[PDB]
Amino acid sequence: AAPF
Amino acid sequence: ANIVGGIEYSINNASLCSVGFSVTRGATKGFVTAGHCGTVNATARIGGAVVGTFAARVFPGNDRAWVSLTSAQTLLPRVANGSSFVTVRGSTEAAVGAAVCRSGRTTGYQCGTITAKNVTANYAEGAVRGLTQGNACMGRGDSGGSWITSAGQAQGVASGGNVQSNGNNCGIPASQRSSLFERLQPILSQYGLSLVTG
Repeated sequence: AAPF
Repeated sequence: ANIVGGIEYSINNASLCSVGFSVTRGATKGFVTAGHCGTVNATARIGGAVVGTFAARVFPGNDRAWVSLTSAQTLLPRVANGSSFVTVRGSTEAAVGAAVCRSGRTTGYQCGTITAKNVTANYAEGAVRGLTQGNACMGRGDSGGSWITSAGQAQGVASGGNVQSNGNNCGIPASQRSSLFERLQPILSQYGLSLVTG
């Protein structure tokens, strides 16, 4: 997961 | 500028994010968004015009913020859905299994269902706990945008997800998408905000  | 959930705003003439929801704090107008979108006092712009600054934020840990706007902005109880709008009627939190949609400047309005709550995202800056997971797709630039039910119940603001090389998770099957949002309830109580509804 990454910000968006 | 007319403040509607889902539209683009830039921060310090650099990053882009999406508006979550129109809110007030006493006589002050604002919108809630994602904490990773800006730091306190960063300048928010909509269509090249300054509309406000980040009043507070929490990121990482949580992923939330509110921008206080100048008096000239027009708060609207709506979320963009292409050319039409979804009216904000409240913030009843939906349950796992409920259908939900989200709106943002990158992928537009996408719907799916809530698949899990209290999820932890391990971002490079640190963990973000208590997120709810849906399988509507989303892309880079969608962060902070609105998550709402077709019935108008505001759920949260976009945080992040598992992106592919194209910048979104729309090219992968719903079954494998992880799109996360920060719940709205705790942001309203934390900042003493009230949702604008219609």
